[PDB]
Formats: sequence, structure tokens, C-alpha cells
Amino acid sequence: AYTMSLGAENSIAYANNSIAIPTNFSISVTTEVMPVSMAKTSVDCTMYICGDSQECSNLLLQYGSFCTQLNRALTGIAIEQDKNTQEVFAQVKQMYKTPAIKDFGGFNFSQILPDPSKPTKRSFIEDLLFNKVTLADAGFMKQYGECLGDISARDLICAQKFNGLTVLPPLLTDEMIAAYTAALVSGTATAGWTFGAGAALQIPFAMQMAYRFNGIGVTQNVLYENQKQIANQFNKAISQIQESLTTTSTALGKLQDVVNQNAQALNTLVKQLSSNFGAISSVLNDILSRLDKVEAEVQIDRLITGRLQSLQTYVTQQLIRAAEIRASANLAATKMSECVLGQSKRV
Amino acid sequence: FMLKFNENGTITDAVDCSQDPLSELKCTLKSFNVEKGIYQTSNFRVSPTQEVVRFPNITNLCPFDKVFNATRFPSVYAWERTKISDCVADYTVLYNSTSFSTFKCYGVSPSKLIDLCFTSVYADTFLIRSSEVRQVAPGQTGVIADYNYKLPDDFTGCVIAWNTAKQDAGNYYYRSHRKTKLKPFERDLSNSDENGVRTLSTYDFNPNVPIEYQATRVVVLSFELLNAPATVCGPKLSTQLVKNQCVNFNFNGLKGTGVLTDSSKRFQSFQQFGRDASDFTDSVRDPQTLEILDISPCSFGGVSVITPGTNASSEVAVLYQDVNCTDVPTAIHADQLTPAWRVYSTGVNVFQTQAGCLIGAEHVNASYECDIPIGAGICASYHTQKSIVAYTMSLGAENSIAYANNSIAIPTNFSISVTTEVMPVSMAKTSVDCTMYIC
Amino acid sequence: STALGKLQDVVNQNAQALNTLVKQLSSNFGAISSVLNDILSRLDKVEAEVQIDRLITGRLQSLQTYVTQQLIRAAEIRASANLAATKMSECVLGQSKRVDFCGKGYHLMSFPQAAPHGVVFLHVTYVPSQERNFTTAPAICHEGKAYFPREGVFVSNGTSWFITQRNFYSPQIITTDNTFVAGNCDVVIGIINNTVYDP
Amino acid sequence: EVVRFPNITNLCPFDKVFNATRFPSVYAWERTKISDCVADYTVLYNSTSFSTFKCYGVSPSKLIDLCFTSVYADTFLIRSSEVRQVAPGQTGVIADYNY
Ligand SMILES: *[C@@H]1O[C@H](CO)[C@@H](O[C@@H]2O[C@H](CO)[C@@H](O)[C@H](O)[C@H]2NC(C)=O)[C@H](O)[C@H]1NC(C)=O
Ligand SMILES: *[C@@H]1O[C@H](CO)[C@@H](O[C@@H]2O[C@H](CO)[C@@H](O)[C@H](O)[C@H]2NC(C)=O)[C@H](O)[C@H]1NC(C)=O
Ligand SMILES: *[C@@H]1O[C@H](CO)[C@@H](O[C@@H]2O[C@H](CO)[C@@H](O)[C@H](O)[C@H]2NC(C)=O)[C@H](O)[C@H]1NC(C)=O
Ligand SMILES: *[C@@H]1O[C@H](CO)[C@@H](O)[C@H](O)[C@H]1NC(C)=O
Ligand SMILES: *[C@@H]1O[C@H](CO)[C@@H](O)[C@H](O)[C@H]1NC(C)=O
Ligand SMILES: *[C@@H]1O[C@H](CO)[C@@H](O)[C@H](O)[C@H]1NC(C)=O
Ligand SMILES: *[C@@H]1O[C@H](CO)[C@@H](O)[C@H](O)[C@H]1NC(C)=O
Ligand SMILES: *[C@@H]1O[C@H](CO)[C@@H](O)[C@H](O)[C@H]1NC(C)=O
Ligand SMILES: *[C@@H]1O[C@H](CO)[C@@H](O)[C@H](O)[C@H]1NC(C)=O
Ligand SMILES: *[C@@H]1O[C@H](CO)[C@@H](O)[C@H](O)[C@H]1NC(C)=O
Ligand SMILES: *[C@@H]1O[C@H](CO)[C@@H](O)[C@H](O)[C@H]1NC(C)=O
Ligand SMILES: *[C@@H]1O[C@H](CO)[C@@H](O)[C@H](O)[C@H]1NC(C)=O
Ligand SMILES: *[C@@H]1O[C@H](CO)[C@@H](O)[C@H](O)[C@H]1NC(C)=O
Ligand SMILES: *[C@@H]1O[C@H](CO)[C@@H](O)[C@H](O)[C@H]1NC(C)=O
Ligand SMILES: *[C@@H]1O[C@H](CO)[C@@H](O)[C@H](O)[C@H]1NC(C)=O
Repeated sequence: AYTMSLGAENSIAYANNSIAIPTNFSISVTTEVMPVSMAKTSVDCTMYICGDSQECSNLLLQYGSFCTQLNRALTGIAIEQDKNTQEVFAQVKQMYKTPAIKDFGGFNFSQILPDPSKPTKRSFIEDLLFNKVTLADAGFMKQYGECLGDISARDLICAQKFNGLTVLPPLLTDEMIAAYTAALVSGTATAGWTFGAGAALQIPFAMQMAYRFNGIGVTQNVLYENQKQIANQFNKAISQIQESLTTTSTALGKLQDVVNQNAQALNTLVKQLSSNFGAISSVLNDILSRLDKVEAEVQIDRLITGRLQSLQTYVTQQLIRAAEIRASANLAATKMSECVLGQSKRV
Repeated sequence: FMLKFNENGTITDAVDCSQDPLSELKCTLKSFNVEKGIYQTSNFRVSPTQEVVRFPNITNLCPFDKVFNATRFPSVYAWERTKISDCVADYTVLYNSTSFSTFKCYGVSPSKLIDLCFTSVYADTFLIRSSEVRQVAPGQTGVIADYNYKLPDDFTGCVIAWNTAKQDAGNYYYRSHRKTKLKPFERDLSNSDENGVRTLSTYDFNPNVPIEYQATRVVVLSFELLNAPATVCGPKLSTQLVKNQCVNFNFNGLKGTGVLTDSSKRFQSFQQFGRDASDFTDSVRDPQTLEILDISPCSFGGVSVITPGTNASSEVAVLYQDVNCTDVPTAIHADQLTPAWRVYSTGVNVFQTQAGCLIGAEHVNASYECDIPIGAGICASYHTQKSIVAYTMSLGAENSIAYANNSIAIPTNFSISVTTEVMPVSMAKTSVDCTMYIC
Repeated sequence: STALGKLQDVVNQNAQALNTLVKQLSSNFGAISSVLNDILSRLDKVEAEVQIDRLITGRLQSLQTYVTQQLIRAAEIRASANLAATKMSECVLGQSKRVDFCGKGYHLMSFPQAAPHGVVFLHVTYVPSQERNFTTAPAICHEGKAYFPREGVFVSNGTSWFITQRNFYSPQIITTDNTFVAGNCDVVIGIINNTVYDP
Repeated sequence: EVVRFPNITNLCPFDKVFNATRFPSVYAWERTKISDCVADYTVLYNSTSFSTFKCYGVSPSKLIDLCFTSVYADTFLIRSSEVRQVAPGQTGVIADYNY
């Protein structure tokens, strides 16, 4: 046990007549990871609560619109996940095809553009990102026959499907997302910022970087006078991204934990069906087998209200988490416009 | 059915919710008119029409005569326990011969006894005066409950008693005092104390005594309903199996509904049913063949109905989520469906989307802007006659930039643009009088 | 009609939430009746209170649901109101360099207009149009030393080299006023030879 | 378990309350206060069997280890048919017009 270090100890050699001027520079490439969407969860509220039984379903009608109101909430979450994706990507709906030459002024975009030798039209970097996040529960999409196996084939995802819990697929497939990012990097490589304001105007890439140096307040000559250095520093920095993404799993933790949180929530929701909630049994057919309506209904009501309470908890948690994902998607959409479609003075 | 009631309270419209996918949509949305969209739809397609009842073929009738009509019962201090096993509990044979002034059951309804099966039964028997049968219940107190025969709080079973003042004349004993109460189903046969005088009081039973003092026989049946072989069953006859259909079933008194199939499951030698982490009973041992059947939900898998507005058309399309188009007629139990739904099982206008099989929308190779979002790149629209068409959505216009290392495009003109951005700032300031709403 | 859909759906969502809350009073929640006086008329307190408790708990649960949805929706409206307040400061009370913040194109102005439960911004933007291809060079070499554009870019109309501002073609004579000189012209890749006029 | 109870020791007057020479007519039911005594009701097990023993707000099995801040005993004679009317929420000639 120890006290935290707040930071490195440092001092500034202040004097009323002294200044430090940088004599050199480093081109730095930095990775920012942002969540944009979450799993479009869906619930058959009758199948979850009453588990395919008429007696319970006829009791559940006496609770009114609770189920309809929960489904209305979750479909609101689901539609919002597609909105989030189409607000971050799809800001530019000119599908600028990837240029045939991936080197501009010495800057080697080949790792961040698609490669036509591969079967999947991702960039090389995007292939690393799609490998480095894992859908640790095998990621839903359980095929029609797959839940009818031996004992060892039992699976919380089959327990989910049998109890009415499902994940809808996103509207944009990954090939469509990769097509937008390919178009966005292609416009930046060949038309700079202009295609964010209007029609894309081609400009030579070094000449575009020279304007970007002026935006920083480094004189235009300092680019051309060092263009091979600057391009090499850029190329090496991109390679360091590729090396870190191939080696290191923690980089995308902000996305893996969105997967983990939503997987865990669905797992607790199915497991809550094993609770009695003070009924004689957690099992609905066991009550209906063993008790007659005059007193079964008292036991069923304990299950209905407890199960129904467990759904309302889950939907509230999803509404909370969805608001956080929306805020991240709104921020990511702002960074697309301001960092990709332009140059930002915002420190 | 969903029924629309007029202000005069006459029915003016109705939807048969099982009829077709539009009817299921209307019933799912609790509404007779539906806006354009795609909606998750609750299963009204299928309901069980059959019972699959299967019970062990044990045929020996339970020993009601030997247990109830024994020549004499025990003194309550010396109550006797017997195991009842491998028999059919057709208790209706008694209706001809006795009437019980108490028949009271715990954890089981008495009307259910005729179609349950029990993994264990023990009958306890003793004689007490009629006023004391009151005390033979969980949580009771009194000379019987304290010092002669205690039921547990977790008791499941039935207490049965009848007057026998004509039969059970004589002397019978009960413990009036003890230094500590009995534990549940404890017995204490000690007659003499340390010095030799008896610790037991005597019932004097005669038909001449007042009713409250007259002898009643009591039988206490204690039950178990474990995940173990059935030992006593009600008289139910067994039916044939009906696999691959949504049915009601009853295996050893475990009722339910679902789809039965063969299964790969290894059960334990004693095990009668299996449950997943949700306690959903996913398998059962057939008591007739000892084969293990899988139980699937009748409603299993997601279904969604795609519609223009019902103001626009009564045409719909159905998405069978994660189902392959050749499996739809079996994932949906299309043999059990109406003809109007079975149209949406098969035929032309089936299209395998990565979201699932889409049926009833014709696939079109022209891409358009997304109208109704089906998923995984597919959208649908009500499109020119009109029909529901399904297509891959267009991401944007095809374009290319004429890049060269020495070419630049400069704007020669400009447009002043005025753009409208609409932003919500407020919502209605709702308020609730919580007492007026609730009470 | 669709232009204000973002306002109409705030109205619609809040109307629908109140309508479902009144309709929820029609539920029994497993009581013998949804109607409170019907229970109290028909049952004695010893056992009416068991039925009344089922109504109280289910009704109170329905309020807790409604209030939770309102807290969620109010957090969303607050984020929209904070963003609208930021656009008032940055797009109305100034001019914003933030690329897509005050509408598409380069922001000139915007005007706020009141709307029910909302604001409408009329964003005014310059959109460049009718672009034309030009040959261009990073620098001019005049007398062994490299001249760079002071602002804009060097372009030629085929015959002649000019300096123009980048967002509107207005060619100027390349003058020691329009340009700064920095270093010998060997280093600049793509350097070209042209006169620089000296007034 | 730390069990601590007041050290009152006088046994409650079960014989005088229950085995009185006669009970009141139900219209003239009599109330008596019971106080400063130990309610070891098991002394009755030897001598009297009760065809009704029904408790409200307390389980009868818990009577042996509770203490009460007041006790009153109401006593009256009725026909056995009518004892069902001696309960909360009952009706009938007793519940309406006698007790
Ligand atoms: C900034 O520092 C780098 C070294 O980190 C300098 O790069 C070296 O430059 C000399 C002469 O140009 C070469 O001989 C070395 O091989 C270079 N090394 C590397 C790693 O590039 C660079 O010149 C410095 N920049 C400026 C403007 O002086
Ligand atoms: C751009 O970067 C790549 C390195 O990623 C350069 O080298 C090629 O890299 C791929 C793997 O990424 C190999 O399969 C090729 O064989 C490599 N080619 C060579 C010649 O080494 C690529 O050359 C770079 N482009 C430019 C124009 O420098
Ligand atoms: C920009 O384009 C507009 C047309 O879109 C030009 O305006 C036209 O100019 C001619 C001659 O002056 C008129 O006859 C037309 O009526 C004008 N059109 C409109 C809509 O007013 C304008 O001259 C161009 N600007 C520049 C700087 O070239
Ligand atoms: C559905 O089709 C895919 C091939 O497109 C196949 O991999 C999968 O196993 C099929 N599902 C079933 C249940 O046969
Ligand atoms: C209700 O009944 C009255 C009288 O029969 C009739 O005039 C009125 O039109 C009815 N209302 C509706 C909505 O049909
Ligand atoms: C019912 O009792 C009659 C005589 O009282 C007897 O003949 C008959 O066999 C009895 N039936 C059963 C089922 O015990
Ligand atoms: C009990 O058994 C005796 C002897 O067989 C018989 O006479 C009597 O009728 C039986 N009682 C009942 C209720 O069956
Ligand atoms: C009775 O049970 C046995 C064992 O479970 C089985 O072999 C037999 O087929 C069943 N039915 C008949 C009619 O024998
Ligand atoms: C759409 O294009 C595919 C090409 O793979 C073709 O097979 C199919 O017949 C086309 N559909 C129509 C309706 O023309
Ligand atoms: C610029 O040149 C390319 C090829 O010469 C051409 O495709 C493009 O349309 C030109 N742009 C303009 C604005 O004329
Ligand atoms: C280029 O512009 C100059 C204007 O000073 C003009 O004299 C020359 O002819 C132009 N050339 C072409 C090809 O337009
Ligand atoms: C531009 O490209 C041409 C070949 O297309 C080449 O000859 C020339 O040296 C290049 N110049 C620059 C500045 O990239
Ligand atoms: C520019 O001028 C210098 C000196 O006159 C000459 O050496 C060089 O080759 C020229 N460049 C071109 C491209 O003509
Ligand atoms: C009531 O008191 C009388 C007189 O002492 C006694 O004979 C009788 O047995 C008592 N009753 C009971 C039930 O103890
Ligand atoms: C119990 O009854 C006996 C007589 O049967 C009597 O002698 C004894 O005192 C009684 N005990 C109590 C505690 O009343």
C-alpha cells in the first residue's frame, strides 16, 4: 500500500526576459476509441413473464400496459442505436472511391485505406480493431437448431432465446460502416477539408499539409523544407498504431466493456427467472400443476409482479446506458466534423 | 380476439388475433390502425390443441382399506408411520364407504391430488378426540401439537380425519405434560417416569361421550415432489406422444406446454426432468419409454411484421429472425397455423436477409434511401399498383476525386445558403397529485 | 409538415406518457376490481385492505415508472437545451470556426426564431460553387530562392502563373507583396520557375 | 441467546376465568382485566380440551414466549352453532346484537 504519485516533479525556468523556442518537432499519431452504439436488445414481455402458458397470460392482461410500455421503451433504444451510427458515420454521403495510389507526397495511407487484395473491404487497421474486441458470450445469433443439444450445450444465450430475449442486428452492416470510413479517409487524402464544406476540391496532399501547418502557426516553408522527415514520422507513427493494436488488448477496453455490460445485463435478466419472489416455486407450471386457480393465482401474482419488476429494472438500466452511448455518439459525431472534416483550434 | 366497443358499448369492430400477421400486429399494438414501420409481434399464431399425457404404468391400487380401515389406530403418543409406494392413489374408492369431516392439504390443492404423482408418501395414523383435530396443522399449539404429534412448518401433505366413536371404544393415551415440546414428527413412547408412575393421560372413548370428546381417526399423508421417479400416481390414462407440434403435456403430473422432440441429453438414472439456468424445463424423461424428450417454447424465436400504414394497405411482410427460409415452415408451426398465415410461410417473395428470412416483400436490385429499416443493410418500401419491396439501402452517391500532385480545384462562385436547424428546449411541466391518482 | 418533427415528437411522447398513466388506473393488478369503491363497498376492512394493497402497490409502481421515464426524457431535453444555448452563443452571438456546428458550409451568421418548446436557427453559410481545375505549385523559384504564397495558392490558367485566395478564384500578379521568400529553392519538391514582380 | 423477562411468578387465574361456576348470558358478557401473572396455559391441557382456539395478530404457538402490556378476558355462553360469529367481520345474531 502506497500514496499515489500525482505526476512527475518538474519546474519551469521562468525569467522576465527568457523564452524557450522549439527547434524541432514530432509528428504524433494518437488513437481515440469511442463507443457509438450498443446491442439492440428486445424482449417478448409475455414470453419472459408467462413463459408460454395461457393461465398466466390471462392473468398478465390484468396488469395492463406494463408490457407494451416496456417494449415501447426498448424499441426507442433500438432505433436510437441506428441514429447514433448514421450521425457519426454517413455525415458525407458522397462515396468517394478509394484512390488507386495510396502514397501522397510520401505519406503512406495504405494501412488506413482498404486494400483490394483482401476479400473484406476494411482497412488493415480496421481488421485489427475488429479482431481485438471479442463477443465473449459467442455473440447471440444462435441458429435455429443450435439450442437443442446435450447437457453441455446449455448456454445462457439459449436461456435468453427461450425466454423471449433477443438482439436485433444493426441497420448498417460493418461493410457499410467501413465504406463510409473509406470514403472519409479518401476525401481527406485527396480533397482535404473542402468536401466537408461543399463539393470536394482536389488539392496536392503536401500542399494540404502546408495549409494545416499554417493553421498551427508553423510557416508553410517548414513543411516543404522537411517534407521527407515529416512524411517518415507520419509513416512510422501509423506503424506504431499497427504494432500496438496487433499486440495490446486493452486499447479498445472502452468498447469491450460496452459489450460486457450489456451481456451481463441480459444474463442477470434470464437468471432472475429462477427466483421464487416468495412464491412456492420459481416454476410456473409447478404452481399450476400443484395448486388450483383459487390459490394458484396468489402464487402466480407473486411471480408476475417479481418478474415484471425485474424487467422494469432492466429497461431502466438500458435507458440509462443508452443515454450515455448517445452522448458518446454525439461527441464522436462532433469529432468527425471538427477533427476529420476540418482542423480544430480546440485544445 | 380484440374487440372495439362503441360509446354506446356495442361492438363495432373485431380482430381475430390468430388470423394473419396483420391481425397479430394489430393485437400486439392494441390498436386497429397502425402506422408504417416494422414491429415485433407477440405470438398469437399458435396454441396447443392436444394433450400429451404420460404417466408410469403402475397399476396396483393404493392400500386405502388397510390404512384407513385398520382394526384399530394407534394412541396419539405412539402414532405409527408407514411408507406408501408403487400404487395408484384413486381415493374416490372411499366415496362409497366413508365421509371425512376433515380433509385439508398443504402445498397441494386437494382437487389436484387425482392427477399429481408423488416421489414419497408416508401415512401417519393415530386416534384423538374430535376437538383436537384442530391441532393437527402447522403452527398449532395444544396437548397434541406440543407433546404428541407435531407437524413441521414446511409441511406438504394432507390431514384427513373422521369420527369413529362406534369403532374405537376403549382406552387410548396421550401425553399431557412434557419438559419440552416435541420436534416435528418426533415420537416419545416413554410410559413411566423416573419413579414409576405413568406420564400418560387416558382418553375414555365411548359412543356415549359428548361429540367433542368422541374418537376421530386421523391419517396424515406427507408428500414429496422431487426430481426423482414417481412412486404414487393419480389414475390418469396415458396418451401417445405428439412430437414436433405445440401441445399441452403432462409428464408425471408435471404439466406444461411446448414442443416435444427427441434429445441428446444424458440424464442421471433417477432424473425425471431437466432445467436450464432460467428454470425453464427444457427436457423430461418419458415415463413410458424412459427416453429423454426436449421441450422447446411454442413461441420460440423472434417474428416481426412489416407494414405500410393500414391506412395505405393491408399488405404486410414478415421477418423470421435468424431463421433460414427453408426452416420457416417448421420454426413456425405452419401446419397448426391458419391458411392465411401459412401464406407467409412459403412461396415467391422469400428473401434471406442476414437479419433473417423476409417473406412477402419482393427483392429489388435497385438500391434506394432507407424507408422502413429491416436490418443488416436491408430496407423496405411500399413501392410501384404497389407492393412491398425490399432492397439494400444506398449509402450515398458514387463519386471520385480527380487527385493529382499538381492539380487544384478553386471555387469560381458561391451560394449563400440559409439552413434551418430545429432544436427542442422544453417539455410539458407535468405534475401529479399522488394521493388523488392512487387513492 | 415534417420540418418540426423533433418538436412534435416531444409533444407526442409526453402526451402518450400521460394517457398510458390514466389508462393504467383501469388495471386490477390482481385485485378483484380496478375500482377502489367497488372493493370498499363489497368487502370488510379485514380483507378489503388486502385487495386495496394490491391496487396501491400496482398504481404506485405505475407512477414510479412514469416519473423514471420523465427523468430520462428530461435529461435528454436538457442536453438539447444546453446544445441550443451553446449554438445561441457561438452561432448567433458570434461566428463559429467549428466545421459543422452552425450548419453546412462556412458559417456567416445565424438567426434564432422561437418555436413551441424549441428554437429554430436560420444558419447562414457561404457555399463555394462552380469550381475549376488549375495547375498549382507549392512555391516559385525566382532567382535561386523560394517564394511561397503569403495567403492563397499559386495557380496557372495554362498560360500564366498567379496567386489566388483559396475559396474564390481571383488571380493576382505574383508580387513580393503577395509572397514571402524562405530559403534556397532546391529543397522545395515541386518548385517551379516564374518571375516575382517587385513594385 | 440473552433471554430476559420480568420475574413475575403468580400463575394466571385460568381456573377462575375458565372454570367459573357459570358464564354470563351473551347479551351480558363480562369483561375482566388479567394482570401481573404468568400465562402458562399448558396447565389446562390436563383438564380441558378447546374445540376453538383462534388468534388474531398473534400466532397461538407464540403465546408461550410473548409478554402483554394488557389482557382482558370476555366471557359469555352461546350455542356451538354461533361460535363462528365471534370473529372480526362476522355477522349474525351474536355479532350484530350481542357481542
Ligand atoms: C529533428 O531531430 C531528428 C532526430 O530525431 C533529426 O533527424 C536527423 O537529421 C540528421 C540530419 O538531417 C540525419 O543525419 C539523421 O539521420 C536524422 N535522424 C532521424 C532519426 O531522422 C532532424 O533533422 C531534426 N529536425 C530538424 C528540423 O533539425
Ligand atoms: C506503404 O506501407 C507498406 C508497409 O505496410 C509498404 O510495404 C508493403 O507492405 C505490405 C504489407 O503491409 C507488403 O505485403 C508489401 O510487400 C510491402 N512492399 C514493399 C515494397 O516492401 C509499402 O511499400 C508502402 N508504400 C509506399 C509507396 O511506400
Ligand atoms: C455566380 O453564378 C450566378 C448564377 O448562378 C451568376 O449570376 C448570374 O449572372 C448573370 C449575368 O450577370 C445574370 O444574367 C443571371 O441572372 C445571374 N443569375 C442569378 C440567379 O442572379 C453570378 O454572376 C456568378 N458569380 C460570379 C462571381 O461569377
Ligand atoms: C442457415 O444457412 C446457413 C448458410 O447460409 C447455414 O450455415 C446454417 O447452418 C443454416 N441453418 C440451418 C438451421 O440449417
Ligand atoms: C348511440 O345510440 C344512439 C341511439 O340509439 C344513436 O343515435 C347514436 O348514433 C349511437 N352512437 C354511435 C356512436 O353509434
Ligand atoms: C360400494 O359399496 C357396495 C355395497 O355398499 C359394494 O357392493 C360395492 O362393491 C362398493 N364399491 C366400491 C367401489 O367399493
Ligand atoms: C372395514 O373392514 C371391515 C372388515 O372387512 C368391513 O366389515 C367394514 O365394512 C370396512 N369398513 C369400510 C368403511 O370399508
Ligand atoms: C409400461 O412401462 C414400461 C417401462 O416404462 C414400458 O416398457 C411399456 O412399454 C409401458 N407400456 C406398456 C403398455 O407396457
Ligand atoms: C438481381 O441481380 C442478381 C445478380 O446476381 C440476379 O441474379 C437477380 O435475378 C436480379 N434480380 C432481379 C429481380 O432482376
Ligand atoms: C478536373 O479534371 C478531371 C480530369 O481532367 C475531371 O474529371 C474533372 O471534372 C475536372 N474538374 C472540373 C471542375 O472541371
Ligand atoms: C491567363 O490570364 C491572363 C490574364 O492576365 C490572360 O492574358 C491569358 O490569356 C490567360 N490565359 C488563358 C489560357 O486563359
Ligand atoms: C508529380 O507526379 C509526376 C508523375 O505523375 C512526377 O513526374 C512529378 O515529379 C511529381 N511531382 C511532385 C511534386 O510530386
Ligand atoms: C529553374 O531555373 C534554374 C536556373 O535558371 C535551372 O537550373 C532549373 O533547371 C530551372 N527549373 C526548371 C524546371 O526549368
Ligand atoms: C371446575 O371446578 C370444580 C370444583 O373444584 C371441579 O370439580 C371441576 O373438575 C373443575 N373443572 C375442570 C375442567 O377442571
Ligand atoms: C392433572 O390431573 C390430575 C388428575 O387426573 C391431577 O391430580 C393433577 O394435579 C393435574 N395437574 C395439573 C397441573 O393440573
